[PDB]
Amino acid sequence: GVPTYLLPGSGQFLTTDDHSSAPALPCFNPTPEMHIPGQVRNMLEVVQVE
Amino acid sequence: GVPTYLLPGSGQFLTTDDHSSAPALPCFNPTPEMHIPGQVRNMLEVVQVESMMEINNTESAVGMERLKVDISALTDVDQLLFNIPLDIQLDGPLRNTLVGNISRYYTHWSGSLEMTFMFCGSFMATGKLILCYTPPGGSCPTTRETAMLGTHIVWDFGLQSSVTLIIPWISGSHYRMFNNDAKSTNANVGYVTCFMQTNLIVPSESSDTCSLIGFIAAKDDFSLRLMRDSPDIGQLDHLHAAEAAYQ
Amino acid sequence: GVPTYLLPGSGQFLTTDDHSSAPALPCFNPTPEMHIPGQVRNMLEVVQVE
Amino acid sequence: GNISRYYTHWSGSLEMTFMFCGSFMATGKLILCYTPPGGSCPTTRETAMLGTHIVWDFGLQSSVTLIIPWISGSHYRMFNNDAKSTNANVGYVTCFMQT
Amino acid sequence: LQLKLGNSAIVTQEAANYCCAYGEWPNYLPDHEAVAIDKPTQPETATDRFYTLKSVKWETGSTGWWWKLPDALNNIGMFGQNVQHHYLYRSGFLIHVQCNATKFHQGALLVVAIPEHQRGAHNTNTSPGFDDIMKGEEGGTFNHPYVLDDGTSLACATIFPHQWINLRTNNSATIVLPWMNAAPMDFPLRHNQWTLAIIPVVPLGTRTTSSMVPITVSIAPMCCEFNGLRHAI
Amino acid sequence: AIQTRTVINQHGVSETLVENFLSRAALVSKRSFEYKKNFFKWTINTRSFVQLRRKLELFTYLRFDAEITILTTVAVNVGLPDLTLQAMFVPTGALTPEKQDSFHWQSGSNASVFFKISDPPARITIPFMCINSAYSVFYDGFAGFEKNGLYGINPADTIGNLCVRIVNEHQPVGFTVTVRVYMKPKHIKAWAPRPPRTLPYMSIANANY
Amino acid sequence: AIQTRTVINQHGVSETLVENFLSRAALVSKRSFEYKKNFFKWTINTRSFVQLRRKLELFTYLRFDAEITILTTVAVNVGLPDLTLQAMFVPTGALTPEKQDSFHWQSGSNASVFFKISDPPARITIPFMCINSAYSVFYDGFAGFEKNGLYGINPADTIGNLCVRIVNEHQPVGFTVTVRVYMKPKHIKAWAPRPPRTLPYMSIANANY
Amino acid sequence: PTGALTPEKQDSFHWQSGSNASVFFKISDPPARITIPFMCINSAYSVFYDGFAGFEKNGLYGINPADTIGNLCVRIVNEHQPVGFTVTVRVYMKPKHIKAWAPRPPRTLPYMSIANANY
Repeated sequence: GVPTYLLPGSGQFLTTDDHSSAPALPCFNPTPEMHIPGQVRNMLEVVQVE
Repeated sequence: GVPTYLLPGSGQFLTTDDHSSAPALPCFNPTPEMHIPGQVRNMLEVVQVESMMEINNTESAVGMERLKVDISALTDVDQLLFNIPLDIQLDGPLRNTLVGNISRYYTHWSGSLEMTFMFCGSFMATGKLILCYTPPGGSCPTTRETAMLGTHIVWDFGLQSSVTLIIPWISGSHYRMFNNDAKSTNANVGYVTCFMQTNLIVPSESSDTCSLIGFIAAKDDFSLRLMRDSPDIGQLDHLHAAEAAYQ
Repeated sequence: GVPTYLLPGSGQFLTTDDHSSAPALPCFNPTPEMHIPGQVRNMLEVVQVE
Repeated sequence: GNISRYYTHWSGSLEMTFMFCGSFMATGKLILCYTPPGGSCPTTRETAMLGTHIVWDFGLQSSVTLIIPWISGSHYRMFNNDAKSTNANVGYVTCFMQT
Repeated sequence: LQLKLGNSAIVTQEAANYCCAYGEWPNYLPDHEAVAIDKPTQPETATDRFYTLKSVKWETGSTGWWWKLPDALNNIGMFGQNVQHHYLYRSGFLIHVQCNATKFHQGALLVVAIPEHQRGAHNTNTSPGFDDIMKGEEGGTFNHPYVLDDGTSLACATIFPHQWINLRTNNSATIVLPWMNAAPMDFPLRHNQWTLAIIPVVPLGTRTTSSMVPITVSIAPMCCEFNGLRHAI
Repeated sequence: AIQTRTVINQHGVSETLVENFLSRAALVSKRSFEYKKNFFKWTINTRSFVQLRRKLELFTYLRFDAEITILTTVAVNVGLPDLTLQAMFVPTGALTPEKQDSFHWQSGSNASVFFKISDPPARITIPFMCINSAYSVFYDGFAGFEKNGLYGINPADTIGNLCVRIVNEHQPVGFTVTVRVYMKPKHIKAWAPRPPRTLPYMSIANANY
Repeated sequence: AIQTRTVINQHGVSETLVENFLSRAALVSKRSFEYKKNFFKWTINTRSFVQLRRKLELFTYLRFDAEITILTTVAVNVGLPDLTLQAMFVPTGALTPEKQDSFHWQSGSNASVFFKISDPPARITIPFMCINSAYSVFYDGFAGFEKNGLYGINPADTIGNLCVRIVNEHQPVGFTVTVRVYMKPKHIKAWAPRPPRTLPYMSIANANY
Repeated sequence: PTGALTPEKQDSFHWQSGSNASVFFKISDPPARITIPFMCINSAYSVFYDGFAGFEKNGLYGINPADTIGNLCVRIVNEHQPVGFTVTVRVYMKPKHIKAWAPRPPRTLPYMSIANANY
């Protein structure tokens, strides 16, 4: 097989990392999206209101 | 999944490795760059700048009186003024310069140099000097006649007030060759010595004392290798607030 | 990330293996080669001498 | 001032709007100054007129608009221990009674 | 052979060269709308005037002089008034140092300009106060010039932009200084970027005693600008 | 005192570059604490050891990243059960914990790692967090305006501080923890070279002699 | 009280996005149990700590995933032999175990992880399990119809609860287990912003003052 | 390497020196491994050197000053513990990228010293 070696910083837990995860419930379809009015995408749309 | 196995040397920590790391703060934009003038990219742009040396190598010269040699009117002919042992690592005129502080961090050096003198007397005063270069084999000459047969130039004062003297080639290392902690000094490469050809001639109004200033600068083939740590300051002493951070 | 599993024979040390290693001094240029006369490449060039 | 508590550094321009809530008959004038971040707050009307002012009355309009050019800020924990260094006071908007 | 800059003009110099410190001029803030967006007033006709300082005296036992360049002009003239009621500036300078002695004097100066010269007190554990740094128009004096009052030697001090005044050959020096700071605009009453320092390496001498050999320093802000004090509403 | 010689032939220029003149991961902190001040707090200044302070003061402005590596070596004062640590990085504007069980360790906003002793050592890299364009090594000014400010402290220059804590509960054994921190500057851009210092240092705050 | 300044130049807009305004993995539960109630049961409400409750109540409806990370730190009340844990996730409609050795731990239908202490911590992500299209943070209604229902409890809003158990048999040593749970919301879509709360909270069930 | 100082005591300040390379490995890991480049300042290692490093009349015969490499130093990092233990270190060296010149006849008589070729 492929030969590996571990770096330092292996097996830690940052609270700001971004990695994939094992889904607890595969083959589960959530309820589909609906057009709910008034979506905010950026928090500079809040500070511009008087 | 993919089948793996671990090599020996897995999970160690070299202090010289280069690998990627987990960012502590993603989605953070630093302040953008700005054109700040005078960027240095290579440390051979520092050693090529001229920087004066300490010609006055006698004892009991304290302060900034080490940077100059006086040549009084009452000085007999053929008397040696100075000599520079061309050694960077050793204590002398080239210890505390700009080429002798960057080349403490590195072990091996080899390149060519460039020396420049300058005369700081009055406008009326004249006279001549003579400037020899001894190759690394032979030893330092003591009399003027035995030094003229080397590589000399005969420089006067009235025409020019600055001269240029190309040093052809130097080299060096540190040579820890034995079992215990011993030091083997490199052999003394080269000399640059200066004799008084004729007497100094001043008028009745100027002072009878003049002065010289010497400069040094490496050329564009000065090379360095194998970085180490410099002993220049001293190990450690008392810092007044040595733990500001902890409390 | 990629899913792995360890084989038996993982973390041993053969004295005859051939793998890469972490350089102790990167960014270091050795002294370049020079044509030194009389290079031997195979030890059957030694047994053919009288 | 509540969204910009979650963040540390802020820099931008603002926009202030006033509105008068008197009766329909009532009149009069005001004056609205803006002090740049260098100088201090003016105390009398005459020393405040020489700044950047507008002379707003009541009978014509009942709302005004005043553009604030630029602000900035941070928090500056610069020492060894736990200390707080307040940013210096940028700007003022003051109002005097003309008539 | 004259430097006519605006209102004043230093006339009748010796031949001189505009050795730019490093490789740049003032440049006038090419593009920063992200910072302090009230456009800089940029005064140009009423600041550039060669504010000449007081003449200093060079005797045998003298040891050196230093000026902090945004500090030496805070109380002098039209640049001195714009330091009050403004809090951001951006300017580069021009320095013209000229001494005058006859053909019987001998000596040498080193006219060096030092960016961010953090000084140091000798033989104590206390940082220098506000009064040992903000000296003003009169400038200061090196106590230990061989180590430049911070430990870094004078023999290596030619790494900065510098010229030599050798009284055998010339008696003039000219340095042009660009904007050397990390921030785009800076605060004039508490930060000092450059530090003009002149140090006599070879002291003077003559047959008689203590000839003065007076020196003159002249400073002129090159491409200056400030914040905006006038806005629409 | 044997005086020898050897001829030297070289061709390399790319060894004196500033990018690999300062990429060497020197030690910057070493402090112990006993758990039975029960934690390790350290401001991220770089002028703590004079081997790396002199090398860093050849330049006026420079710009880099941190690459912190925390190496913890424990003892019992024979075997220690599965110790877990936390290394929270506190920038400016966020509050620092003053006690081990404070509510500032539970703060979500600042980044923290959770590493065992048996693992390889922890490692995070920290971006350029000055609000100028470069770190002013030498600052010729006053933060305090009036007449009493400390000379040469740039308020824009600071980074933060990191705090290291034993996570576990009070145990009947009491043990001694030793923390070493290795910092490795990455992506160097250095400006305006300066002459190197010869006289020895006297304080950590200023350049006395 | 030193008053300083520094000029600031910025260009970034993509730091205030809602996707990376709430992606920070804050702590949501911390409770100990002694094994010699011998397990850890916790409903997956999010309004337990007020640092993250106020930040989450700026919006009316939002939609995300869970990303649970369970971090267990044990002790003996010196060395512990190879402890194995189980972290069963019980949604609505499935029964919750009331005792450690119940027959509900053997139920195949709900998902469970089996992780040692010596491993890196466990991690599962949980999909969007509301039966509306978004989580109603503020609900202006009654679940109970008649005259006695609790105000502001949405029956469609609930998620489940997770239960953590020491798997091993009764051992002659008795040890204390501490469980910490870190939740990290992923794939945020938030609607209808609301003004933030100034007065302090009084209960976990409602908005009193 | 040569030119850098060697530590004489366990808690010396030469272990904190950044310039020379160091590894930090536990006992429970697989063993440590670093490769070291060709650090002679000639073009090849002189195995047999027919000369004197010391010039005058007293130099050791057959020591080439350009031939040396360095030395490595191994230290327990931890603090003083109430147990005292014995450590045994083995070093395995594996030559890579061989280029050999000028073959010589092999030695029959047994060796007498580590410094020279006596018999």
